[PDB]
Amino acid sequence: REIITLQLGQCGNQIGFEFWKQLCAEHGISPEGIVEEFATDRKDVFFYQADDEHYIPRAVLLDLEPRVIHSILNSPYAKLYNPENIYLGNNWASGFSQGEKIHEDIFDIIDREADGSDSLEGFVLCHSIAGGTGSGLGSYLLERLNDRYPKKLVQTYSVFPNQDEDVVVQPYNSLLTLKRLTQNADCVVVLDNTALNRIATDRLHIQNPSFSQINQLVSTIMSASTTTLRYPGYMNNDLIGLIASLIPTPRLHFLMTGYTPLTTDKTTVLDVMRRLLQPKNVMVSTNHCYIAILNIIQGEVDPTQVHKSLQRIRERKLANFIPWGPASIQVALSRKSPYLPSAHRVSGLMMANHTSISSLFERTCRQYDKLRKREAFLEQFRKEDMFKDNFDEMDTSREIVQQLIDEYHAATRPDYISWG
Amino acid sequence: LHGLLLDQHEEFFIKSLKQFSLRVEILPSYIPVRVAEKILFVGESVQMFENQNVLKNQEDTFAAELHRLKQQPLFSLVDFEQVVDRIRSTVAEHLWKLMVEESDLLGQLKIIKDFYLLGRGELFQAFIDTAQHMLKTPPTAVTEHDVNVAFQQSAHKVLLDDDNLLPLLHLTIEYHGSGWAALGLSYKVQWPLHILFTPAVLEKYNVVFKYLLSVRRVQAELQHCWALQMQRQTDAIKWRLRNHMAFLVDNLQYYLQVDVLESQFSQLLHQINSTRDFESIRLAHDHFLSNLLAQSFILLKPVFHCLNEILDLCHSFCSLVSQNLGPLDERGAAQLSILVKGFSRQSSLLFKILSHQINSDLAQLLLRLDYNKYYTQ
Amino acid sequence: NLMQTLKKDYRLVEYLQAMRNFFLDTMYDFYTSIFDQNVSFLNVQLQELDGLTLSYKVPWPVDIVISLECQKIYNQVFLLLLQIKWAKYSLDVLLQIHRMFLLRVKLMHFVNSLHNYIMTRILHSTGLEFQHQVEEAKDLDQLIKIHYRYLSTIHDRCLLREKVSFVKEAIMKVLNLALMFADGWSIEKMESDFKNCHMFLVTILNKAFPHLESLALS
Repeated sequence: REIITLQLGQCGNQIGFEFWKQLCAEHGISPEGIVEEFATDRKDVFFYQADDEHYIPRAVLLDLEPRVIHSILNSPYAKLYNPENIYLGNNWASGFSQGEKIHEDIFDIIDREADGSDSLEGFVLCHSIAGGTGSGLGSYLLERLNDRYPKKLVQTYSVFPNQDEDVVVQPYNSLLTLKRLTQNADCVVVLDNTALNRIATDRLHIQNPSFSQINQLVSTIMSASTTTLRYPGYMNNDLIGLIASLIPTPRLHFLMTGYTPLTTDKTTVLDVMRRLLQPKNVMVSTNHCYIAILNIIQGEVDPTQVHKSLQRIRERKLANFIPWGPASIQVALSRKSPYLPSAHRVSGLMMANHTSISSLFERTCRQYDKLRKREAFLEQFRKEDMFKDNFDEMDTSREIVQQLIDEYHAATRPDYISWG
Repeated sequence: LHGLLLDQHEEFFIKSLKQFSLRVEILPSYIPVRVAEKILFVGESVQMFENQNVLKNQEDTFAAELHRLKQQPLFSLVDFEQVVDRIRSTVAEHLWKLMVEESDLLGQLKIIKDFYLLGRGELFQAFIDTAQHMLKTPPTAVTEHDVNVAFQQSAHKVLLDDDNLLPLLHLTIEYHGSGWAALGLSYKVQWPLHILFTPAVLEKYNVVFKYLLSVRRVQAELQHCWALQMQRQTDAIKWRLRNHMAFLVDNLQYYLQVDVLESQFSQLLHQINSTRDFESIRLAHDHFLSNLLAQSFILLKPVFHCLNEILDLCHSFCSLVSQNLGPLDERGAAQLSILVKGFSRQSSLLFKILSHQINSDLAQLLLRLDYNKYYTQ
Repeated sequence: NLMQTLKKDYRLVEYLQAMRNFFLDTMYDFYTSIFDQNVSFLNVQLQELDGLTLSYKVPWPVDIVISLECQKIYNQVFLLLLQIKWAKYSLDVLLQIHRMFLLRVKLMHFVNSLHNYIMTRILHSTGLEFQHQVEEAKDLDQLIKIHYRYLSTIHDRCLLREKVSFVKEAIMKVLNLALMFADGWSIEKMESDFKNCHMFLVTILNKAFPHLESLALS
């Protein structure tokens, strides 16, 4: 139905800013919100039909040590969204404690926008894992949202903290945030910063402005994932239907990101299907096997093309299977958006549940285990000591992520009547 | 050329839209049925558009031509067919112009797809959500107005506000020969398009609407139980596995239906925009209906006798699980094991049946046997 | 007029072009993948010794000129061709000492020359005359007859009609020579057999069906 998007932290407000600018350029609206003459669509998914003839998005603006949020303030896209709810770092414990002491009025801000829309489908959190500003406050707000409203969906667009990096408390912060992500979320969309960094340094020759270009990538992915909700189809006009097939069980709810053009700066469905199935057109970079894949395509699609393409995908076997059942790559067709640039006219994206993300999890667990065994990299942060003098939450998070790795490896098995 | 006759208890091999038909017996054996149908088409068409418009006036020229045929003996089919088809072409272009233009057919096809065939996902999903208790309750006369005004409120709720051809839509909960069982949708038809939409085509549309709405209804509530429990035992995690497991094959069923709707509707619309013949539009509707009736597989009883069960098992599971979020050792396990085994049975049976051989049916198998758990069956 | 509107719609030449292309470049690749079984496996490889399924339907106005028992003959020549291509690819996949390679030439030349004969001197010479005959047939009746007298002479030249106990068996046993040499890569005891069966073929073929002498002197 209707989605209320939450943005917090400098990185989260950055990706929310670029996503809102992307949807402003995509739909027929000005940066003030002035209606265009070209706009089967919907403008009520992220947008309220708001009360000065601007389709003002329902966005929660949160700031914590604002630097780039000031630049968001003096901007032409501050006439698109500002319901005036801006209310005030480098650690998970600091952001968690600061979010703890002021949960009341920001929950009232959440309540205001929850009363704002007529219907609700989910809460999409613009979040950065171990980003400092987003960290801690994001995990605490995740606890507040999932506890306060058990009837709705929680989505968290997340990065994986590896940017070729100094912060040595970052494995502890990412471990605690990942504990919150596994326990207090219905679905998590995870990307790798190093993968998008490699793709960006590949397609161009940029080295310094990597942040802004990564923002372009995640905003394009976020628009592409909700195109089937924003444009009326037949299925996944609600979030829970797209969330349902990829997630077989409440512990494996972490989804890989794919999108078959890495380019927007002739083509058929058959070629982009075989181009999608390689792990180097995946923007997230023993037996490793997908649980379930779902692909959504948008373009000038001949309906016979998806049919024989799926034929070729079967008898080639270029996708990793699921042992305990059928749960396979599903072909979904969506409408080509108005006022999008005419490159890669047939363009598809995929969301997939893969066991290969367990490797990235255990790598970060190994980094945490190294710094935890050495006992020289807690740095004695005062909020970390005052929050937990015994630091048993790190042990609990380690246990939870170990159970997560075991359940991943158990889902890898042909028997998943053996658990972890 | 008028639709008037002067017979006194006799026949001239013909028996608005009143007492017009041809019988094979009274028609002579050396005149074929082919030219006779063209004659009958001319008479019926001219009779239809002549009144209530208060039309063509080439009647005298055509009559002089026929009269010239009467003067010159005797019978030879080639002259007769030439003059009858010369009337037929002008009549057909006239009749086509009237029906397609004075009332638009294109908007009708758009509305019929948008509602009978579930072309508005958000409207129909909000309608399922809002009118839940209304459609759940057993049939009575006065619930039909409630579900109609809720269905109109959702149309305004998505922010597509439009008067005219939305009030022509109704939800008909009949009574005296759960409210979902007697649920229907209806649509009104104008006078030029009146002959095109006869009770049969809309009768089939209603059944398609019921099938698609049943699976769309099943999907959301299975998922609500699943997400409710996900947000929170061995019994617990088994149910979420099972929720997903049923949702899969059910979603694939609805997707095969999505495939046939796109592929056949493109042909229908494209044929309508590219023709100036009245008969070809009738034939386009014929092809559309026959293909759709085949692809639902309602013609064959066993696969139908299985898809009913696919909806049924999810209904029972959703009602049982929602009572207690905590574990059910109150004969929850007894139904849970039967549910997963019977889902295996029914999904395997429909998989076997889906295994002439239309293409779309054929590669619908080729999703799940990518990932090989019906390669083991 | 009837023959003209049979070559402007329902073109018999189109089905003819497809026919003799569904045996003999593309169908080489298909069968060489099978070198490295099952009847449903073949369907899915196809849609991507002897063997495969060869079938396509003819529309009814050309189904009264192309018989159902004409398809069986298409399959017969397909089978014979597949055995030669199998023997050729078994002898052309291999990467003692350098001595194995003389045994390679000693057999590979023989099957290659035979392949050149079977295609060019029969299936393309007789095909090239046959096309120039059918493009001047303006009758329903003669069109069947020239076709049957095209198959029944290629079926004679590539002999299958009778004396398959004096011609066919030699080709069958040199197919097993392909297997025996395929395994080894004893070796000397293979050309002792090859020189025996080659001379047996020549000493049988020396009396002549008459077209067989065109290889018995090569």
